[PDB]
Parts: sequence; C-alpha cells; structure tokens
Amino acid sequence: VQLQQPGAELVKPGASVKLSCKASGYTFTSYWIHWVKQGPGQGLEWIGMIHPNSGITHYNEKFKTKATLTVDKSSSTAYMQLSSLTSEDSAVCYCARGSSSGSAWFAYWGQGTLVTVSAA
Amino acid sequence: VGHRRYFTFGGGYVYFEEYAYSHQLSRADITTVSTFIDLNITMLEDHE
Amino acid sequence: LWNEARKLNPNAIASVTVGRRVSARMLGDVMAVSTCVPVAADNVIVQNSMRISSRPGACYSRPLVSFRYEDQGPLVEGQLGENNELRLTRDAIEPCT
Amino acid sequence: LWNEARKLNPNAIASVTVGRRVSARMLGDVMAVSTCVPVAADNVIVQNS
Amino acid sequence: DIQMTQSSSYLSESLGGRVTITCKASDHINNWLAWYQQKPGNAPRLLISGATSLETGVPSRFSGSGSGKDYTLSITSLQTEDVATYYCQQYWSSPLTFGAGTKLELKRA
Amino acid sequence: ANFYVCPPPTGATVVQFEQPRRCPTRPEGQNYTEGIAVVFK
Repeated sequence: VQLQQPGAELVKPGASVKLSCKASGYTFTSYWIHWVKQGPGQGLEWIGMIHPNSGITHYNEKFKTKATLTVDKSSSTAYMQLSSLTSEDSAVCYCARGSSSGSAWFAYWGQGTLVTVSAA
Repeated sequence: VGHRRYFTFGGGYVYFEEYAYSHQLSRADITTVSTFIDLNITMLEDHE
Repeated sequence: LWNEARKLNPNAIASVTVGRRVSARMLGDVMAVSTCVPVAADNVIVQNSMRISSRPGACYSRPLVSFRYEDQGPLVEGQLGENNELRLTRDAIEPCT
Repeated sequence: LWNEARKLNPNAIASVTVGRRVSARMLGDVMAVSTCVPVAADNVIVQNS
Repeated sequence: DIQMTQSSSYLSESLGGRVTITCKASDHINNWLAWYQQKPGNAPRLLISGATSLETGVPSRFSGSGSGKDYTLSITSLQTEDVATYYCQQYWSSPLTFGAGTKLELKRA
Repeated sequence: ANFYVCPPPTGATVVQFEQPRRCPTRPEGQNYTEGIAVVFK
C-alpha cells in the first residue's frame, strides 16, 4: 500500500492549480480517501473526504470553493482542483486512506505534496 | 456554469454545451427507459 | 402524463422507471441519472427543533438530520427529503407560521 | 389527472386528445384550440449560439 | 461543533523520562478518539485508535487512556528519537478535528 | 426500511423515455358465405 504525490508544486498565486495522488497496494475503489492540509508547523486541518467508488464528496465547511475533489477510478487516482490560491496556501497536503470502518484513523498515507503557491 | 442540454429536433436530438451548439445525435445513441407496462397477450391457437 | 410528471420531480419518475433508486435531473429533453448509495436505518438522528435562530420567522420546512455512511464513520449533516432521501444541503427553508 | 395535467401545458393534452396537432390555451374551464401548420423538416436552421 | 483543547503546546523531558500528555473535548464522544505522532520529516504515525487502544508500531512505552471528555497518553522511556508533535484526533462527527499539537522534546539543546 | 443518499447527477449518463409503439388493428375477420345445405351420411 502506497500513495504517490508530487513532492512540490511551484505555481504562481492567483490562477488555480491541480494536485494528484496515485494509489497502490490496496483496492482503490473500496476505501474512503480523505485529504488534510497543514502549513509549516501548523496544526494539520482536515480539508475534505471523498468516496472513490461513488464520487460523493464532503468538504470541510471552509473548503467548498477553495478546493474541489475528483476521482479517476481508471488510474486509481485522486485529484484536487485548488481554486483561488494564495501565497500562504503553500503547505503540505496529505491524501490518506481509512479502513472499511469509515472511522478514518488514517493508517497509511503518502509522502504528501508540499505545494509552494509562489512565483519564486 | 455547467450548462449542457439536449433538445428534441427533427427525429433526433441537438446537444448544446455552455450555450454553444455542439452536435446532433440520433435517438439510438441514448439508453431508453420505458414507462410502459408490458402485456404479452397471445391468442388461442387453432386446433383441429 | 409521464412526460409531464418527470418535469415536476425527476427523482421519483427516474427511480420508478429505471428500476433502481437513482437521482436524476433534466438536461433539456433528457434525464441525467446517478445511482444513490444506501444508508442503514439505525445510523440516523433527527434533530429536535426545525427553527433557525439567525433567521427569525424562518424555519426548515422538512426535518434536519444527521447520519454516518458506514456503521462507524463520522457524523455528517443533511436534510430529510421525500421517500427516505437525504439531501446534503440545508436550504429547504419556509417562512414559518 | 387529465383535468390537472391540462393546466400545466394545454398544448400536449389538447393535441393528444383531439387527434390532430393543435395549439390550445385555457379560457377558464374550457380549452380554445387552433390547428397547427406543418413545416418541412429540411427548411430549418439552428443558430449556433 | 466539536473542539479539541490540547493541554500543553510542548513537553520536554530528559532521556528515558516519563511524561503524560492529555487533552479535552468540547462535547462527549464515547471513546471515539485517536492519538498520532508526527516528526517534521514524515507523515504522522498512529499511536492510539480508540480512546484506549494501542496497536502495532507503538511499544508499551506509549499508552493511551481516557473517558468522557478527558483523554490522555502516558509516555515511558522518552528518547532522542521521539521528539515530535503529538495530536489528539476525533472521529465522531464531521468536520473531523485534530489537536493543536504538543511538542515532545528533550532536556537538551 | 433503508435510507438513501443521492449525489447530484453529472451529465455522464443519459436516458430517454421509449417513444410510443404502434400496435396492429384487429384481424380483418373471416369472409362468411351463407348458404342452404343438405348433409348426407
């Protein structure tokens, strides 16, 4: 079981961006996928969750428009479309799996993408 | 946003996306559900 | 009659027509469908009050509910639609009397 | 059901009831009708936008 | 809503020492709480899954417990390779909420 | 019974009601020619 992410995204603030995770090991269809945002040293904040099998999304109340989930079953891939970016949004975003128990204690993750929303 | 509509036109459909004509389609290109209750009434066969 | 009933609420017509319990909308002269996910009966909570303090004289017109997809997943809010359907959006407000 | 469907769009109900393809409206508790003129299929243009 | 109040922002201790972090909930949860650890250079790990439940990858030097609104994690034989943030986590109602984080460090510079 | 949760349907799948189907008229009926008959054994 593994989740592959880009290490970082050096994308200018303003125009929206895309992020992906590739699943491996387990059955990508039969487990929930959650997503958590955390800046540098901040208390990590759960940004949303999604059922790949059905496509039913659930956004943290402050992330309807900041982000938008997506799932491609074909490539075992989960996607975020990050809209309305800011400089501080540069942060580590983790895609994680929960068991069949939707308790979502988040056993296995990926390395997480340290998005760098910047023009440097 | 997200606008996409099919409209009945001639014998088929015309499909628009985002308020711009996209293309035509035949009736066969769409799965057809049925609001009909089947009644397979046969007939007394001839007998001699 | 079936043509002019599906324009009122496509959900019921589409569900009774396809065979499953689907959610549908109308894209002009066709119906776009999507299968609905079942939820176990014992995992629902009906909130006691339908009123909304931040909107005096307005109230939710059908009960507020909370539920969990899996037997032990998190608790998610919704609103009780017709025929056991849970809308995910708390917007069916009426001016209450 | 037929009474309460004709109030939604009288055109379809009146056409399927009379037999022809007519255009109708409601004058209270009655339907006023008028026959519709056919137009050949090949003589239509759909504007793009 | 549900709010996690994590008792200490940091907790430093000499090598082989004994510590006990804890935190509080803003509404009763019925022992549906988890405890994580995250070092700066890794995805956070799992220590407790259920208000009192150890699992693989965490020896007895870690131990979790709690009830009602107060839950805690007692740590034994603190080492130089346990310095990290420690996280309360709830899984009773969306939105899911994480703890602020307790800095478990050493008694050295 | 059960509850159901329903996602908002994307335009991915499309369905249409089956159009009215023709169904034949009654059989024409047999041509019966009257007559006066005498049956011999």
